[PDB]
Amino acid sequence: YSNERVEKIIQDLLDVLVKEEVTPDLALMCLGNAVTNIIAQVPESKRVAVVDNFTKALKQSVLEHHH
Amino acid sequence: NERVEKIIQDLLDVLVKEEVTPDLALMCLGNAVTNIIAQVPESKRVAVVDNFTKALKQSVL
Repeated sequence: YSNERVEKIIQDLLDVLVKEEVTPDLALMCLGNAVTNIIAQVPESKRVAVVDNFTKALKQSVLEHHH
Repeated sequence: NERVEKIIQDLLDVLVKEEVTPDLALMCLGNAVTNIIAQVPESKRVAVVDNFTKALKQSVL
């Protein structure tokens, strides 16, 4: 995927939240539900692995972005 | 609420609109989430990511 497409999609996702003036807690409740909705779109035999990779990468990125 | 439901749907509409792949979808959602967590106090980030991940792992099973 082109960095451009990926970047634009992320920004479109964040715009929805900014537009709604949500707090971080609410923003996360919504994104988490969104993610669960997507993972239910992949085969049941790949869901645990996919969620595990998603979370691992997520945590790693979160630890790395502490100033 | 389900002002949550409305928001959740607005988020998924973006992905549908871009005709995205599940993997591309997850890659974008993840980046979105990291961006949000960077908006909370550092002293709370690990706990937040852990609870967020635990939630997903429980809802997938």
